Amino acid sequence: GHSYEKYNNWETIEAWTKQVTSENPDLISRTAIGTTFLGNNIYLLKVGKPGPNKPAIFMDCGFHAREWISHAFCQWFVREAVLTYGYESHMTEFLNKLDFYVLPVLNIDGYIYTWTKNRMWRKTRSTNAGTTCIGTDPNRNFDAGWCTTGASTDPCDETYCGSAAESEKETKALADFIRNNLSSIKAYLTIHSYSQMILYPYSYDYKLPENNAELNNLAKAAVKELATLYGTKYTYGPGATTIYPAAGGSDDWAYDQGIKYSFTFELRDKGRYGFILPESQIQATCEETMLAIKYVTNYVLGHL
Ligand SMILES: NS(=O)(=O)N[C@@H](Cc1ccccc1)C(=O)O
Ligand SMILES: [Zn+2]
Ligand SMILES: [Zn+2]
Repeated sequence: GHSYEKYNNWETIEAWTKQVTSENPDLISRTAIGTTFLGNNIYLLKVGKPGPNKPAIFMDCGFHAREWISHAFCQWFVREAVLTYGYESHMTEFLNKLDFYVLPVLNIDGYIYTWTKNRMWRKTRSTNAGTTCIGTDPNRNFDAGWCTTGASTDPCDETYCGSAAESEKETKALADFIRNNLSSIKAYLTIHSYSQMILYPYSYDYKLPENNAELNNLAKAAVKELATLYGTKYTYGPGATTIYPAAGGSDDWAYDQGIKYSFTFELRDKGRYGFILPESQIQATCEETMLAIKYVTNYVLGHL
């Protein structure tokens, strides 16, 4: 049984992607953009009312297997889209004028493993040459200063960069989709936890994007909007100096493809529960995060 206020296993999220699409055919379609290491379908939802030459926003969740609140958020976003369409003026305008590509779980194999064997697993579940250690960090596997600072060359490490950029089937699938839809995708949003941040480029080096002032102002305003609901305090800024330097991240890669609005969200909390955020916080976390996502979306729409 699926619930938006609980953490759902992969079988349940998979079934949900089919059911939410069949229940909302005028607003949602579903495709698979590839398969994981273990052969699971990587589902992607296109959320929006059909129309001509619509720009798009791309949002993924579940890069990191243990960050269960991320997976919950992508589901919550779709929940909001279908529930409030027609009733809330902004969400309705967004869905009428833009498409949201929502990838509810990227690292499906890792997610399954957090349910079955090890709640604190992070990486994919692929093999590595010359060792029995498993997995690559998907957020060190993109072609963005690949395998330099904040990424490990050791396959037994939690930030292992992989054998090559896009070595993982999952990251290759996501990068292929973005490259194939680059002319329409205007913003890239990638949802993680924890530590309460809105990050933008760059993480792979201490450098700033050409539109730094714009991104800084946008992130600042999104954080302020998020705080209006429950007073939850987020920090923001370029990744390298706001959290830590880390190469091979998808947000930086997406930005370097020309997607000018590229953000990594780190959701609740600040470490009390960390990755094992209780189910009792799903609602509040998702609702406040919606305000930041809607703020960013509204900005993108008005600055086409
Ligand atoms: N969610 S997290 O704890 O893993 N934090 C992220 C931070 C991060 C964000 C953007 C680019 C590189 C790194 C990570 O991939 O390390
Ligand atoms: Zn993460
Ligand atoms: Zn709501």
